[PDB]
Amino acid sequence: KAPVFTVRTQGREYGEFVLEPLERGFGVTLGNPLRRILLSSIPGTAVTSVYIEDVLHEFSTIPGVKEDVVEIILNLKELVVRFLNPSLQTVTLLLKAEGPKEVKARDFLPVADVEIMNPDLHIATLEEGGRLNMEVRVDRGVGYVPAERINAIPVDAVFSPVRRVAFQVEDTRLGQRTDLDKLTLRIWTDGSVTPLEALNQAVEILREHLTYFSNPQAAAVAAP
Amino acid sequence: LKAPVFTVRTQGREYGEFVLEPLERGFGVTLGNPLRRILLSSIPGTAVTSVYIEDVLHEFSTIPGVKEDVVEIILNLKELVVRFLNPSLQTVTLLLKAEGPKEVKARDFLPVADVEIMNPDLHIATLEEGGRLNMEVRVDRGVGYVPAEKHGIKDRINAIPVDAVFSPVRRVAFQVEDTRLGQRTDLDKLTLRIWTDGSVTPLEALNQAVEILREHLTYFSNPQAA
Amino acid sequence: DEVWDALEEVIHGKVVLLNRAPTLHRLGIQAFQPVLVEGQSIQLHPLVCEAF
Amino acid sequence: ERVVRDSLAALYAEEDGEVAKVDGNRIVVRYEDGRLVEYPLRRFYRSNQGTALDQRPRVVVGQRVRKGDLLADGPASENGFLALGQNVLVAIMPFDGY
Amino acid sequence: YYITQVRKEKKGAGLEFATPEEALAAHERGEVALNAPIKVAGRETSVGRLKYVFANPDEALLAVAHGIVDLQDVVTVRYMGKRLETSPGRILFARIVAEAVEDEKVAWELIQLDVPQEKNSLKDLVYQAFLRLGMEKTARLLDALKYYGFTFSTTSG
Amino acid sequence: EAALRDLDEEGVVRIGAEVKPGDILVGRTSFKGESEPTPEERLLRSIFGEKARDVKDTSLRVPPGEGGIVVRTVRLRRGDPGVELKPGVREVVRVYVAQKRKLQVGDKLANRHGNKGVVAKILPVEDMPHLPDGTPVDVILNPLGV
Amino acid sequence: FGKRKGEGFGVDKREVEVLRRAEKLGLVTPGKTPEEQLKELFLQGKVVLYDGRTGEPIEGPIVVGQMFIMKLYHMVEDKMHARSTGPYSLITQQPLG
Amino acid sequence: AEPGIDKLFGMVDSKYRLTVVVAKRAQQLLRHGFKNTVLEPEERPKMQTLEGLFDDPNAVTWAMKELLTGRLVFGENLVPEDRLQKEMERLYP
Repeated sequence: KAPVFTVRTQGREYGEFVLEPLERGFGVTLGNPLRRILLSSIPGTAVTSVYIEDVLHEFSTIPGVKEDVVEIILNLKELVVRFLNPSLQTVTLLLKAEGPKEVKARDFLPVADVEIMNPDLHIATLEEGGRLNMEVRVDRGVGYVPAERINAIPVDAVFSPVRRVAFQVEDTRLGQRTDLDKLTLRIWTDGSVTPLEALNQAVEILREHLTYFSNPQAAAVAAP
Repeated sequence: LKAPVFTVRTQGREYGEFVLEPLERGFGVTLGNPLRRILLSSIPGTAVTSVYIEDVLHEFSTIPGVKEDVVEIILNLKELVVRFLNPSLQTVTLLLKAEGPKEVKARDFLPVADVEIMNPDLHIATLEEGGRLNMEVRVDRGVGYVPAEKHGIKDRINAIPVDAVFSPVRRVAFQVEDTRLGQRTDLDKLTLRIWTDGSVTPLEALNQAVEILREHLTYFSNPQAA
Repeated sequence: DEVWDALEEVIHGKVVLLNRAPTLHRLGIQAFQPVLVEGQSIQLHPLVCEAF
Repeated sequence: ERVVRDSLAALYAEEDGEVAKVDGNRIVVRYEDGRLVEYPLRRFYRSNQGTALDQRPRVVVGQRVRKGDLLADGPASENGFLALGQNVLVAIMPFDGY
Repeated sequence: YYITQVRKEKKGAGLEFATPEEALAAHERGEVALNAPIKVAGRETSVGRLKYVFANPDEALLAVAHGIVDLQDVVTVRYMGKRLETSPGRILFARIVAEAVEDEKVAWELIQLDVPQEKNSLKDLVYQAFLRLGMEKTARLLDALKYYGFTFSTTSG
Repeated sequence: EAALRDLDEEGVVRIGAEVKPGDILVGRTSFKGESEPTPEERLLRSIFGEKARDVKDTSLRVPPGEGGIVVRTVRLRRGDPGVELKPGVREVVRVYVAQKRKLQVGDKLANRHGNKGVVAKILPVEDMPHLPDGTPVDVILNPLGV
Repeated sequence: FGKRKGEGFGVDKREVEVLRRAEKLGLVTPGKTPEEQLKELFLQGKVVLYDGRTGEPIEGPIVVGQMFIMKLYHMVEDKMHARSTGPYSLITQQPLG
Repeated sequence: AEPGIDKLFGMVDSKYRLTVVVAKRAQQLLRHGFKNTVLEPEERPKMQTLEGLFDDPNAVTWAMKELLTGRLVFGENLVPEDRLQKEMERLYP
């Protein structure tokens, strides 16, 4: 009696996936590993560094720019970048615009096979006389990497395109058995990778990792 | 470019240690735990499903010349581990005839083809002079814990249904230790330690557990509209 | 095993009263909709334990 | 120990001796005086409250008993010590509101 | 309570500094504890308050998931156009109430974010939820608080 | 005969039989309503070929929620040696049934220090908290009780 | 913990995490080896427990040990009752057992 | 719980009014076998069976769900009783 797997989706940002019925205990058995994978192992892009021309360090402030360096960094951590080319590793985007104009993420100079999923993302509000010149470093990686040239500032990088994963395993009954399992799995992503895609990738990572048990190399058992 | 080394250490059919390293940080748990779950629960096996004893009408009786009460007897047979060599064999009824001042063990069961008792020195009953013990012990294949109260139609009228714990797996532990590619100090060395009853090999158990997990991961393949 | 599927239909939408003695104030009797369960015990929500 | 002793739920060795016969329903012993005595065991007996009062023999055939030694455990006694329950592995923690 | 409560570490010993980077250095050397009262530049601020800045609540939570920091440790988080000094656990509780009542702003009005949640504060939250929002919504909030409370109380240790 | 299969000649149930609620422990018949059948019943008895009889079924069955494996039986009659009972009663039967109760949800456990409680959940061994050597704990006690 | 080393095993990364939180809580003296820290915890009667569902450790140590527990004559089997209809009293005409 | 209970409370000057109304309406739906419902087929309260979605057997759930739509009219002395009964029996036998 193979279980049904149901999918409910709103946009590319969010989805619910329900697997029922499962045998007793299996809701968690599937639920936990997938979640662990979904939060870390799923590949994506993140800003790992930022350099400002007039800024000596993260805690400084920029004349003619309302928001401090740290706030701008916070606006950079929400930047969603997609690499269309599988060979691409590191890409450096440049933004020079100093005008008294509202600045969005759309203003970054376009690069081949690099797509901005959120062009309307706000960075800073510049006024008359204000000047902003920046080079941001975008890299490919997995999970969350803390910040830990010369004036280039290290940035906490969120690689995981999956923003949040939460699962609930609830009791269910098929005929006689009242102890069966219903596994509900909710996934919030940034739109770079659809929830369904992230789920599939996680499952695949797990399977491939189960393949590693295939080729035994013996060793002796120790005794005192 | 690095595929994790899978190492195996084994002592007899009862216990084994199974290593996989290096793994990505956190994967020692990610792989380790759900296997342990499936091992302790879903691995098929064999256990005594029934007991007949001549001139014994029910579990609460007491046999003349025998020290043990029928309840202690079935409590003992609960500990009997039986290994089926032929995968097509779902049931065996062992026979044990005995008398005289004898201390009966599992070895005393009349031998059956492709059916091996992994603990023949297991104590069953202590008989004295005048004591006579004639048993038919039905052993079946199964999975998990099936209580006696769930029994169907029994073989005989004096048949005593016995609680059946099928899982061959006695214990599963796992250790996750830090390991190095030498640049990366944070990697995961996973080690699954498995004790079983001898009916099934720790490697066999581990393998079919991994298979259960894979076959479950399969279930995510065919979505439905909601 | 078809009967329980019918009982599930009987109690659908219905509620039962649970009461614990002594009934000191009115909340010592409350109405819940029953969820059929295996076992001989009544399962009670933790939050209502205080009132009861 | 002394609780089970004085409650006389269990059988003890009346005199130094050796045990001839042992099974579920009886224990027969011979003492130094050559006294042959058969102690019948009460088995699966319904008490007022419905609990089963059941004597389980702790001694095998051809064993040396000393006066004060336990022949058969009474109900709820393990080796002549009061057994009112089981010893189990407890973890003291909250678990999911159960 | 266990998840909304914040840590006080005495190893910092209230040492005042000038540059935040000095404080980070001293922290990395193993001198000053992660959460300690510390005066850097103009005002008093925690070490981890400077070290970790989060653009998202679920970024902070994602970090916690990776074992970067705990829910009790105190960090800097941007929530609803406001820079907050609250711990990940209080952010979590905030989202718990918010998702439960399905009104984020009103939930932000109901909660007391700067205190560890306990009997009376939770009681007050419930009453205020009964007033400001529906009766049934309040019931849902109750069930949510039950679930998460139990959940955390299990793994709290 | 489905209902009668476990009864011996006298009507008493057989020793060692497994009886659930509703199964007859002892058969008995007693004269119904002064030998007066209701006229509406009298015709339907004839439709089915004279099921009409002097006696009705007073037999002792197994009360709901009860039952187990039959262990002992004791039958005593008037007009037999050594046996005499209260005035008016011809005979008396006793069925001693045994059941071995495993621990279940709702049963009361207690330590000697006064901590008492009922089992509200039985967890599968994989769900249990365990030591690093893999051994699972038997019981989880709430610290708030201390 | 002693035979752990004899069998070729060290301390879990999870045990490290638990020990970090434990010295944060003040149950173990900072700077000492995990080998010894766990001994300190064990001396308090607390160990490191793993949650069987998640495979992750319970944050902070947990008291475990052998406790003697009794099963009591009160039993749910004897205590459950239900009625739709049944006998009524002769005189009072109220439901009767 | 139950959907829109606060609104049902809002529809009346006393809770017990709502109770009386819902109860009586349930009696109406039962006696006439639910054909007199003011609910459209897609608005019909459904129950999940092994076979599939079927009409919810519960009359009170129905009465409440109808009342929430505001299509029902309630109050004291709307009509005389017997006339109402005969009219309802004429419309829905």
